[PDB]
Amino acid sequence: LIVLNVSGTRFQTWQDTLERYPDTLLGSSERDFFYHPETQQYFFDRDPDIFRHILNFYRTGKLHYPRHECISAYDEELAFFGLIPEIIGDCCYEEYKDRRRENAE
Amino acid sequence: LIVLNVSGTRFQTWQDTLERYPDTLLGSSERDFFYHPETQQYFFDRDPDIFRHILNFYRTGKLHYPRHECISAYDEELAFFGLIPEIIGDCCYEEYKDRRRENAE
Amino acid sequence: LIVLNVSGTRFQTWQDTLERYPDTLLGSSERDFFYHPETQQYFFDRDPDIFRHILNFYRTGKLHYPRHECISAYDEELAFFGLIPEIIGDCCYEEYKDRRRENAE
Amino acid sequence: LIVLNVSGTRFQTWQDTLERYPDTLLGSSERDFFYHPETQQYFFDRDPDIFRHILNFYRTGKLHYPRHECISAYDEELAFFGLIPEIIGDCCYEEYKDRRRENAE
Ligand SMILES: [Zn+2]
Ligand SMILES: [Zn+2]
Ligand SMILES: [Zn+2]
Ligand SMILES: [Zn+2]
Repeated sequence: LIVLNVSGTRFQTWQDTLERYPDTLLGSSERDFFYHPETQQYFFDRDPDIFRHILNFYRTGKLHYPRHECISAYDEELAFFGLIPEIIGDCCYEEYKDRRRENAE
Repeated sequence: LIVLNVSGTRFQTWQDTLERYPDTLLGSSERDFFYHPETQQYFFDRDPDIFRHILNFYRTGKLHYPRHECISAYDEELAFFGLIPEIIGDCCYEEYKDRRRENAE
Repeated sequence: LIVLNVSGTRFQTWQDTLERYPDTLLGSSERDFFYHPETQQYFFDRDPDIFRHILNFYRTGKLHYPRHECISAYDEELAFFGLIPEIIGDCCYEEYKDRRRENAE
Repeated sequence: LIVLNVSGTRFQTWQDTLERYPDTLLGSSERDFFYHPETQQYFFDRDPDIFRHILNFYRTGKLHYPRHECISAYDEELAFFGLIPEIIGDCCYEEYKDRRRENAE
């Protein structure tokens, strides 16, 4: 089990799970830069709520978008972790698309 | 106390509570497959936020649906844990029904 | 510091804080029934998300209502912990009032 | 790593991060008053959900506003931690502005 500590919030996943998408922060060597030997875990000073959506992506290969979250904050987390371009699931695509436009008016 | 670790988020309930609904993942032997002897807890690489609704069901025998959550992601968690068919409480039935239709258009 | 473990989610407050409102579950002797000597903490198999609003009440003497939460589930937690009648802050009163009516139609 | 325990919820950040904005509770000596030597961490009996937005501010110098949260409860947390005046990001400014007005009608 890999421990991904995001601003105090403990997340845990498998190395194999993350390796599913090389070519992202967590699935590549970029992750090494955030490791803390002393604690045997990776630390990220990022938003712990939005991170749930980042991690979930590794299992489904799909992204869900939380309506209640700010679209800018959401996109920033995707950009940071390398989920680019964003592959939003059909279930969430329209709302994400609509919010992006509204935010850009 | 049974520890249900969902992607790093610790949940705890009673064995008796889960046994209330046999014929679901958590209330049956299916759960054994997710146990980790080394840590004395069960691990699930599933969504930790939506899991609250799964667990709550065992106490009430009823399900609540979070409006802010994606209906597809919600249903996927129900399908995974065996809460099938979903028994949504009257308080949440209509919104769940409406969202399911909208998502299927 | 008093540890209030709600379905795996750790909450911590002061005994003095809870004693502010006698005549509620947490501020009275009713709480003793949920104590676990072995762990030096109280356990509640209740909703860990809604509990934030219960605890917050002790500091302000006022209650906030989360729009995204199901009003029935919300009221059930208030009923369980003895926050009766509910003293919803003016900031949240109307929405709570509106949702209660809608849920009762 | 600095541990900021908010009502039982563990948050962690860097001293350098907090020092970015002197002239706030967390970035100044005001923080000392909340330290607990016995546990080597700071304790705050405040809302653990809204705190995510407080902490995030230190990294971006910008604030996001959660639509689902009560605007009064939100502003109270900003006032308490000294994020005054609030510097809401453009992405969230309008909604925050609108909600403030609605709450003041
Ligand atoms: Zn979705
Ligand atoms: Zn409901
Ligand atoms: Zn309020
Ligand atoms: Zn924003």
